[PDB]
Amino acid sequence: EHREQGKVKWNIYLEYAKACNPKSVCVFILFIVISMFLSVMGNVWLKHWSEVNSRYGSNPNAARYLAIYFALGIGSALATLIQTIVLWVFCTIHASKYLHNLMTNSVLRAPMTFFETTPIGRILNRFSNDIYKVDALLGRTFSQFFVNAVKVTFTITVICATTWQFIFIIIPLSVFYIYYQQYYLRTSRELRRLDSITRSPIYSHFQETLGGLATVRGYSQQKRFSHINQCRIDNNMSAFYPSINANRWLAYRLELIGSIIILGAATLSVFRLKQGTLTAGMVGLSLSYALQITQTLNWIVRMTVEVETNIVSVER
Amino acid sequence: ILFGHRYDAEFYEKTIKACALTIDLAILMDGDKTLVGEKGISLSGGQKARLSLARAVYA
Amino acid sequence: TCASILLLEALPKKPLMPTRRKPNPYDSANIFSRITFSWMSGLMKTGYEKYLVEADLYKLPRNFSSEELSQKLEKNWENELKQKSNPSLSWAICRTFGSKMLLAAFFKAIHDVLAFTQPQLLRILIKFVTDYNSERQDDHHPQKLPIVRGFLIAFAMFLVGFTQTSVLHQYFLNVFNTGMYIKSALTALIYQKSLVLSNEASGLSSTGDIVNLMSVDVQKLQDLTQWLNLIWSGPFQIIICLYSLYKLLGNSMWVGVIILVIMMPLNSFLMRIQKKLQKSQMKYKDERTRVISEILNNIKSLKLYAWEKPYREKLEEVRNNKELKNLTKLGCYMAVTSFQFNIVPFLVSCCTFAVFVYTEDRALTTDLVFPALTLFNLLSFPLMIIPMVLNSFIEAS
Amino acid sequence: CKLCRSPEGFGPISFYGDFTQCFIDGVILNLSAIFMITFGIRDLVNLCKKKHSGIKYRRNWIIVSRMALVLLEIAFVSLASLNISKEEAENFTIVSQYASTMLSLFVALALHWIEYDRSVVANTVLLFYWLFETFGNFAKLINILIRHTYEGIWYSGQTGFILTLFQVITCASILLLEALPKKPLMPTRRKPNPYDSANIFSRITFSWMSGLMKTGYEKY
Ligand SMILES: CCCCCCCCCCCCCCCCCCCC(=O)O[C@H](COC(=O)CCCCCCCCCCCCCC)COP(=O)(O)OCCN
Ligand SMILES: CCC/C=C/C/C=C/CCCCCCCC(=O)O[C@H](COC(=O)CCCCCCCCCCCCCC)COP(=O)(O)OCCN
Ligand SMILES: CCCCCCCCCCCCCCCC(=O)OC[C@H](COP(=O)(O)O)OC(=O)CCCCCCCCCCCCCCC
Ligand SMILES: CCCCCCCCCCCCCCCC(=O)OC[C@H](COP(=O)(O)O)OC(=O)CCCCCCCCCCCCCCC
Repeated sequence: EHREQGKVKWNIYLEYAKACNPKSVCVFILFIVISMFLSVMGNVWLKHWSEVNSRYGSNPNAARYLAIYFALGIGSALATLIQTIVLWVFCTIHASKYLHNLMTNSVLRAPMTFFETTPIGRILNRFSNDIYKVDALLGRTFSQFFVNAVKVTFTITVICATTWQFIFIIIPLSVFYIYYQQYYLRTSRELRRLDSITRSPIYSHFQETLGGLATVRGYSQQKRFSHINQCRIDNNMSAFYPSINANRWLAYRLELIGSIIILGAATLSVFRLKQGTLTAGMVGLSLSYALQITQTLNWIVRMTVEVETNIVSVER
Repeated sequence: ILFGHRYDAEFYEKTIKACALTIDLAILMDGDKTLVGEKGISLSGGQKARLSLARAVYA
Repeated sequence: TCASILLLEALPKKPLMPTRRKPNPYDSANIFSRITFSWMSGLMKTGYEKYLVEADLYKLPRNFSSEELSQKLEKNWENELKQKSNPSLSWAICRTFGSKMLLAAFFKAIHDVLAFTQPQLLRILIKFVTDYNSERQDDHHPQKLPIVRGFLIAFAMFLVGFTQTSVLHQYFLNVFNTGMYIKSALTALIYQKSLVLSNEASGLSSTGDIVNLMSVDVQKLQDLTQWLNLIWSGPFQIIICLYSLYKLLGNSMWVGVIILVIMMPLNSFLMRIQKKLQKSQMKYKDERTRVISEILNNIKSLKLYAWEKPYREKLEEVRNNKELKNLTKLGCYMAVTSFQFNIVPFLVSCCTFAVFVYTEDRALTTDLVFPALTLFNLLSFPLMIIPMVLNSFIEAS
Repeated sequence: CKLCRSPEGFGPISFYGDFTQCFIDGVILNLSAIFMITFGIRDLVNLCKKKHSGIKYRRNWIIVSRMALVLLEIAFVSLASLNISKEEAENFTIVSQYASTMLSLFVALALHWIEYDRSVVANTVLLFYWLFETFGNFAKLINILIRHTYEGIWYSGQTGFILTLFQVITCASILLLEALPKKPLMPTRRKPNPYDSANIFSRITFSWMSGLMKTGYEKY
C-alpha cells in the first residue's frame, strides 16, 4: 500500500561528472584540497609562530612570521578563487552546455508519438527548470558539499595529527553521523516536499473563495468554507511541523557529535600532556578545529540534501 | 452541486435530471465524478450555469 | 542509583492495558525527548523507509489548531480595536504570542553566554597546558598544577557544548512554533475577514493582492519570528564578543572589528550584484524558454518543414551567447564572493595580529592567538546577519 | 608450561579474593574470545546461508549504538594493546588475550550486523560473549583496583586502568543493548508464544512470562 524508498542513483552522479569534464572535476577537487591545505597550514604556521612568541618573552622577527602567515592565508584565498572559477567556467558551464545540447538533439529527433504521448507542460518544465537547476544550483551545491567534506577531512586530519587516538573516537561517531545523515537525507526531502505540496491548497482555496464570495455568503456556507480553510492550514502545518523539527532533530544530533568530538580531542590531548609530549600549540590548534567541526558537519548534511534535491534534475 | 449538503441519491438524481444536466454529464469521462479543471476552464458557459442551478436546486 | 532512576524515568515507555492519523508525539514526550527532539525519531524512520504521504504525518500538537489560534488572536485583536485610539496589530500579535518569544529570548541569552564561554575554556586549556609544561620542565615548588584540571576543562567544554545545544534548539523550537502560530492565526483571520469584507472593498483591493496578503505578507511575519530575537541577540552576541576579545588581545581587536564592519558594505554590494545578475539570468532563461515553447507547440509543422535545424540554431544562439555569457559572469562573481568569504575571516585575524605584534610589548602567545581565531569566527555571524535581520524587520513592518 | 610472567601465578584465586591477572587474561577473557570465534563464526555462517535477505527489521538507534559501541570496544582494546609495556609483552597471557579478543571483536561486529537482519531473537553467542566480556573486564577492573589499593602500583599504568574501566562500561552497554531492546518491525487468533521470541537471557530468567503474569494480574 506504500512505496519503498530507493537508494541513490549514482549513475546520475557519474553522468553529471561526465558532463563536466571529469579531468576538470579532478582539478576542482584538487583546488578545494589545496585551499584547505593552505588554510590548515596557515593555522599550523600560526601555531609555530605563537610558540616562538611564547618561548621568547616577546615577539621576535615578527615581519617574517607575519609575512609567511599572510602568504599562506592568501594562498588559501587564491586557491578558493581558482577553485570556484574552475567549477564554473570548466565544470558547470561545460556540463550545462553539453546537457542542453544533448537534450535538444534528442527531443527534436524524437518521433511525434513522443509529443503525442506526453503533455507539453512536462517537456517545457524540463527545458526550463531542470535546465536552470543544473545551470546554477547543482554546481553551487556540489561546491558547498566538496568544500565542506574536505574541510571535515582536514579538521579530522589535524586533530588526528595532534592525537592519533582520535581516529578511534571518530569511527564510532562516523557510524552515528552516517545514520543521522541517512535518515535526514530522506525524511527531510519527504517532509519538505509535503510542505510544498500542502502549501498551495491554502491560496488556491482562497482565490476560489474570493471568486465565489457572494455565493458563499448567500448560502450562508461561511462556516463550512471557513472550516475548509482551517483544514487546509492545519494540514499545511501538520506537514510543516515535521519539516522544521526535522532540522532540530538533525542539528541536535550533529551538535552532540561535535561536542563529543571536542571532548575526545581535549581529553586525548590532555592524555598526551600527561605523557609529557604536548605543547600548548598542539592543543590550541587541535581544539580550535574541534570547535569548528560542528557547523561543517551540519553543512555537509544539508548539502547532501540539496545535492539530492538538485540531481533529480539531471536524472530528468 | 452538493456544496456541503448531504448526499441523497434519489434527490441528487432527480436534480441532475431536472436540470437536464444528464446529457452534459454523460459527456464527462467520469460523469458526476469528473473534476472541473482549474479556474473552471473544463466546462462550457451554459453548462456551468446549469451546474450552478443544480447546486441551488439540490440545496 | 540516581543514574538508574534517571534512566528508568527517561527511557521506559508507560504501558497501557486493555484509518485516522495518529496523535503527535510532542504531546507524549517527556522533557528529555522535548530537549533532544527524540520524538521525531519515529517519523525520521518512517520517511527513511517509505515515501511519506499526508496520512503518515502525525496530527498537530494540542495548541496548534488554526481555530484555537485564530480565536486566541481575535480576542486580543478585538480588545485592541475597542480599547485603543490607535490599534496596532503588532501589539495584538505580541499580546497573544509573545510569551514563547520571551522564553526563546531566555534560551538565546543562555546560548550566547555559552557560545562565548567556549573560547574561554579554550584559552584556559591552552594557558593550563602552558603552565603545566613550564612546571614540568623545571622539575625535569609545592602545590604544583594537577593534570586533573586538564580533564575537567575538557569535560567543561563538553558540558558547555551539550547545554549550549539543548538551549539553542529549545530557542529554535519556540521561535519556530511562534512563527507557526502567527501564520496559522493570521491566515484564518484573513479568511474570516474576507468572508465579511464588503464587495466594493474587495473590488478596490484586487483578489491577487488579497491572496498575496496570505501568501506573502504572512510568510514575512513568520520569517520575521525566526529573526526577531537577533534584534537583541546580535548586539548582545557582539558586545560580549568585543569584551572577550578586548580582554584577550587589547585594543588590537579593533582592527579586526573594523575590517569586518567595512567588509559588510562590500558584502551587501556584492549581494545586490548577485541577486541582480541572478534575476537577469532568469530572464534570459525565460527567453530561451519562450523559444522552446514555440518550438514544441509548433513541433508538427516544424518537423514537416524540417525547420528544426535552423530553430535549433536559434535556440542555441540564444542559450550559448546570452544565457551562457550571463551564467559565466555569474560564476565569476560567485568566485569573487567565495574568495571574500575565504579571505575575510583570515584577513581579520592576520591584520589584528599584525597590529597586536607592533603595538603591544606582550608576547603573542598561543592562548592569545587561538581563542582570537575562535572569537573572530563567532563575531563574523552577527555582523554578517544584522543587515538581513533589519531587512526582514522592515519587510515585516 | 608457564605462559605467565606474573609472580601471582595462574592460581584462579589470588591472595586477595580476586582472580589473578594471569587467570583473567589467560582463561576468562581468552576463553570468551575463543567461544566467540568458535561459535560466532558458526552462527555467522548459518545466518548468511539461511536466507539471501533479511526479515526487514527496522534499523534503529539500537543497531547503530551496538555497532558504534562495538567499534568503541575495538578502540579500547587497541589502545590497551598499545599500552602494553615491554615487561607485559613478555606475558603470553596478556598478549594472547589482546590478540584473541580483537579477533573476537571483529567476529562480534560482523555478527551484530548480520544478526540484526536475520534473527528474531537477540543472538545467543553474542549475549554470552558480552556477558563474559563484561565480567572478565569487570574482574580485571577489580583486580587492577585491588592491586592499586594494596600494593600501591597499577599493573598497566593509570591509563591501562582507565581503558579497563571504559571496557567495563562499553561491554556492559553492549550487553544491555543486546538484552533489553526489542527488535522493531516496519510495515482473533491467539498470539505466538514468547518462548520462541526470547533471547537466552529471557529464557534463563523466564522473563518472557512477564506479559502473561501481567495479564492474569489484571483480568481473569
Ligand atoms: C536492592 C539493593 C541491592 C541490589 C544490588 C544488586 C547488585 C549488587 C551491587 C552492589 C555490590 C556491593 C559491593 C560492596 C562494595 C565493596 C566495597 C569494597 C571497599 C573495600 O573493601 O575497601 C578497600 C578495598 O580495596 C579495593 O580497592 C577493592 C575494590 C573493589 C572491592 C571488590 C568488591 C567486589 C564486589 C563489588 C562489585 C559489585 C558490582 C556488581 C556488578 C580496602 O581498604 P583498606 O582499608 O583495606 O586499605 C588498607 C590498605 N592497606
Ligand atoms: C563524526 C564525523 C564523521 C566524519 C566523517 C567524514 C565525512 C566526510 C564527508 C562524508 C559526508 C557525507 C557522506 C555521504 C554519505 C553517502 O554517500 O550516502 C549516500 C548519499 O550521498 C549523497 O546523497 C551525496 C553524495 C555526493 C557524492 C558526489 C559523487 C561525485 C559527484 C560527481 C560530480 C562532481 C562534479 C561537480 C562539479 C546514500 O547512500 P545509499 O543511498 O547508497 O545507502 C545505502 C544503504 N543501503
Ligand atoms: C553526568 C552524568 C549523568 C548520567 C547520564 C546523563 C544522560 C542523560 C539521560 C537522558 C536520556 C536521554 C533522553 C532520550 C529519551 C528517549 O530515548 O526516548 C525514547 C525515544 C522514543 O521517543 P519518546 O521519548 O517519545 O519515547 O527513542 C527513540 O525512538 C530514538 C532514540 C533517540 C535517537 C538518538 C540515539 C542516541 C543513542 C544513544 C547512545 C547509546 C550509548 C549508551 C552507552 C554509552
Ligand atoms: C558482572 C557485571 C555484569 C554486567 C551486568 C550483568 C547483568 C546481566 C544483564 C542481563 C539482562 C537481563 C535479561 C532481561 C531481559 C528482558 O528484560 O527482556 C525484556 C522483558 C520482556 O520479555 P522479552 O525478553 O521477551 O522481551 O521485560 C519484561 O517484560 C519484564 C522484565 C522482567 C521482570 C523482572 C524485573 C527485574 C528488574 C530489574 C531491576 C532494575 C534495576 C536496574 C538498576 C540497578
